Amino acid sequence: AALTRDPQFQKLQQWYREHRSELNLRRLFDANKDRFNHFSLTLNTNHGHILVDYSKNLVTEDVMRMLVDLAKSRGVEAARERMFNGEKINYTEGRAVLHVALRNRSNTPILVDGKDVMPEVNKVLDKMKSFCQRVRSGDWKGYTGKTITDVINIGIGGSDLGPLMVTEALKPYSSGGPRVWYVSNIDGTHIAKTLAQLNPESSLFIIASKTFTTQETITNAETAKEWFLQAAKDPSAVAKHFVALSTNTTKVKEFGIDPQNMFEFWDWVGGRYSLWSAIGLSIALHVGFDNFEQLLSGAHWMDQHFRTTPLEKNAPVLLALLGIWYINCFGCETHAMLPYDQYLHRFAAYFQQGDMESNGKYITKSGTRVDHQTGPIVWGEPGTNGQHAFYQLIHQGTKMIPCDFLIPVQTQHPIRKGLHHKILLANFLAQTEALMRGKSTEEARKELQAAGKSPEDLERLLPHKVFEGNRPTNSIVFTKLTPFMLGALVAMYEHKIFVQGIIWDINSFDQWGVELGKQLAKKIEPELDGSAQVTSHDASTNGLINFIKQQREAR
Amino acid sequence: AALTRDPQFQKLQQWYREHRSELNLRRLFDANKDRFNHFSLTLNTNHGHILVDYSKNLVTEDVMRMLVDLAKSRGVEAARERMFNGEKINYTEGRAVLHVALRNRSNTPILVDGKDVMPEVNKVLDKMKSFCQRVRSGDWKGYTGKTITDVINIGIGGSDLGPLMVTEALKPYSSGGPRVWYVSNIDGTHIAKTLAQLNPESSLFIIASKTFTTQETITNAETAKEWFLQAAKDPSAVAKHFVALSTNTTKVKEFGIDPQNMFEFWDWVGGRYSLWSAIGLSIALHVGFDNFEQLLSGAHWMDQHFRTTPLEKNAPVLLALLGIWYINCFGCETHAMLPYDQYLHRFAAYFQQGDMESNGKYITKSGTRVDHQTGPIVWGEPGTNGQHAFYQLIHQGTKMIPCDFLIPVQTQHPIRKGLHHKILLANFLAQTEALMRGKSTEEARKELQAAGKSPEDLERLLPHKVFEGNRPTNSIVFTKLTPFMLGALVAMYEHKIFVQGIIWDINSFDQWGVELGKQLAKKIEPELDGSAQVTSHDASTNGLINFIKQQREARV
Repeated sequence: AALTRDPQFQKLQQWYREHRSELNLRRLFDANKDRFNHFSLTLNTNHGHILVDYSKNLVTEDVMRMLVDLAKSRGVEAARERMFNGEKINYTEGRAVLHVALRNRSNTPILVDGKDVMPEVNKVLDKMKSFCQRVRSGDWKGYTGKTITDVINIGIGGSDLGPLMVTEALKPYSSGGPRVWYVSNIDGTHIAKTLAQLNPESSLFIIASKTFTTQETITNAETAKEWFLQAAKDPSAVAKHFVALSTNTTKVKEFGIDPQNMFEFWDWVGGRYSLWSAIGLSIALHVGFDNFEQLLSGAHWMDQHFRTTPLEKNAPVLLALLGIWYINCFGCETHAMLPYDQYLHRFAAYFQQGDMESNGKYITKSGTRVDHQTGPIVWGEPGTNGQHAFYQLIHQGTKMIPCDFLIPVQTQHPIRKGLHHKILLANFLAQTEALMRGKSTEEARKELQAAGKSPEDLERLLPHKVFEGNRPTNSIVFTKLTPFMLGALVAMYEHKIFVQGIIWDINSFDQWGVELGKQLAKKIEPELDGSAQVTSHDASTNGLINFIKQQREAR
Repeated sequence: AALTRDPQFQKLQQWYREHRSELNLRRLFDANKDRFNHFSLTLNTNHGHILVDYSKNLVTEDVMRMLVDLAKSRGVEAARERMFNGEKINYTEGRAVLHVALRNRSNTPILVDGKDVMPEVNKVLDKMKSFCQRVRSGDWKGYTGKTITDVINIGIGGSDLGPLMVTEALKPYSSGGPRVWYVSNIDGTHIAKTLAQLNPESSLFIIASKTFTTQETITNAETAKEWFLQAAKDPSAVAKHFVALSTNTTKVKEFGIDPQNMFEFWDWVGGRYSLWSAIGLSIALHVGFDNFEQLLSGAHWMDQHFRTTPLEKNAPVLLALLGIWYINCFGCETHAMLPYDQYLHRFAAYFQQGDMESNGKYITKSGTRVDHQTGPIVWGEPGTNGQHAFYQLIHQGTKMIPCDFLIPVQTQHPIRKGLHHKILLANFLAQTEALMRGKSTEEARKELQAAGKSPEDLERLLPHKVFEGNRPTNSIVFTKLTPFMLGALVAMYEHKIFVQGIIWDINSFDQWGVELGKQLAKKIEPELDGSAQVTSHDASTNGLINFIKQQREARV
């Protein structure tokens, strides 16, 4: 595979083999009072600052130089320029990759097949702006003349997670917007418990699907339409309550949707990179189009940082390189994302798709199987909740787990004269400090002596109180979680994922790994009907089906 | 460490090194038509069946025999008896471990320090039952005479995740109950956005904390009380709107809650095993005490299954042992929990605490450091949501990831004549089938040719379309997700976690690993006040603090 043959990767591996044991964070900070200055970035966006503090990582200046040289050798800059120039870097599908065009606020031309995409991007943005104004102002009325109070996004995967994450994160910016709901699961619970809380006269459904043929989304859409028509009766009323994020005019019109309420996007918009497109309509309806434009502007700011900053000071690049170090040298399977912000409670889940569906790959550009690890398992929960759930294992288990800790300096809810946010910040800071410093046997012994423990009780408890430390983290601190700053943060991680994929020589922008499950599910569906025993699969699948059929009519 | 020195563990390791390359699931199923019958367990709880199908695991009869021999050699059954008998198996804290007493519907005595705990367990349950009836019927009035419409649980960790997971999972059973809200984060967003939606006249706050000193919970509770008194003014109205769940009668009274409003629990109830106790009050208020009693009864059934079933047929033991195989022989860091049930959307998050805080440990009972892996990282989202987020990596990444797939046969919402649930079931079945079978080069090439790909295009795309398969799963299928069945399933995983901890020789029931972060936060808190530079820590902590102080003033 390309990475394993790269001379700069081999140099990194040799250094790791020879020097792993000198990487102790306590000793590194004790020997370099300037370590924070050397291993951190501060970004002024003009709409808030971002501090990316990567100094609590198991790195030295030589490691960082070797990592930057790996990015150079692996062609990160040339690949970045191909993306931004509209070249077909999604090579298995033969497609451009242009989520950066969706937020290209400068309107500099970006050509695909010799034709600028920016007029089409802006035409859809203009359509979104108009529609948002009409819905939010009460100009758009339902079939009985009432204004829209609830917007229901129906979609799966990329059509769901991004809009949900963003409307959750930007909830304070939604005064004057309708409530938003997200239905994604095919499990009938999801639509059924949603519809039970809604009034058909005042509900607007957004059906998010390029093809308008996606099974789960279209089944949910058909269930919603049947519920709506049970109240409204008139098929012509559907066009007041259903819009589409799609390009299938024929199917959208067949569904009962006015084709002037189809909001288009393009094949170079990957679903897991799509919240910046028409797929973000529910964001713009909830927080307003002006705030949606701020979100796009933040992403655009970070796109420029990624383009113009030397690799050695380029935030997405450094985040990516640190991840390569832990994955391909230390062997860490996972990466935890730990935002100390309840509004960001769905941020880790969003990057589960963005990161894992992008880089959970094993075939390289040349068709050759990787002989190294690729993308990690991403997971996490907001702090301080996660601190009371699973940090026991991060501190005192047997796993090395790189963690990104994120927090805004300024809270959206400065209640109690700032007391809650003060405590939140103190925990944010203390947890990374604790992971780095640990607590030695001698330190824990002193504490036990002071508590008045007998010699026997002390020796018995002492090892359990030791924290080995040396557990690395990134801390990402930003002035305030505004629409613009959220866009910059999401884009930062998008480009991190991109850089990692280039280094691994995989395609971050396809997803062939989803096909086999879809094919097998289509074969099983018809076999579940009827009482006949199924014998057409392996013995486990058959046994499971036959148990399902037996238990179907158990009271 | 004990596990590493165990001869049965060594035999398991030796077999793995010699035979690992022969474990291919296609070939195993092709060679043994009875594989599903030999590698599955059916339980009839009398309140639904549970099929634990472990046949899509990289195991043979000999592996399972060696694993059961390991459980015997590590003393699993004797340790189980110590737990059920009230012995102080939480040995670093000198405590009994008796969540099984909280749901002991049989009322057989369980002694701690020579006294049966069941009378006090049942006294608190009776108090819960009477309180729930009064609140739900409207007999309990707020300070202006109105009935309670909203119950707000304030707690974090073990005082939050269980009650939240269960009330989410049992939402169909909450007709006639008040709305429930969970406030847990110290982040002021959490309480602020909740209080903005509530009327003080009709809201009941439940302050849940084992010691009643958790900083987050008491701060949130004080903020709620301040908001409530801004409307009510009169301090005696607090007794109509605030109750406590705790072990610390003194700290609850110091907070100013009426002693008759305290629902007690005990030191031998771990927080992450506490939903079965007074901590479950918000469950009982939302779905009714009768449904809470069914939840307890389900757990009690599974406790008895775990206690009375020979190891080779014992569901939590087998799940535990399959996990040991993947963790200590294959080296898998993680365990994915994938319920195909939207109501179970917080089940994996609950077992992040239950599993990782229990078994994320590194010191053994003798004080020796482990020289082997312990607890895995648990993660997951419900199907089919997770399927469209991260299954790409499970199918075609570079990681081996044991997955538990769970589903009820019968849906709570059989809409469209069962169409949605038919599709959900088909995906549940197809995903584990796909993970097992994969798709070979030869098979993928045939598909590309039939689709009419040119030779150039076929050869370019072909490797990307291959699925290596051999990815193991458990499938756990149960009749319906009722209160009883949820109780049984949660207890099953509690006992899995217990068995693994005994095998690893660690204490599943302490949590000394949370102390250092708490101590360091208490030191940083006063340093954040005022404008002075901080220089007292390592350079990173100092630099982060100083950036916070700089940007605290910034006008965006």
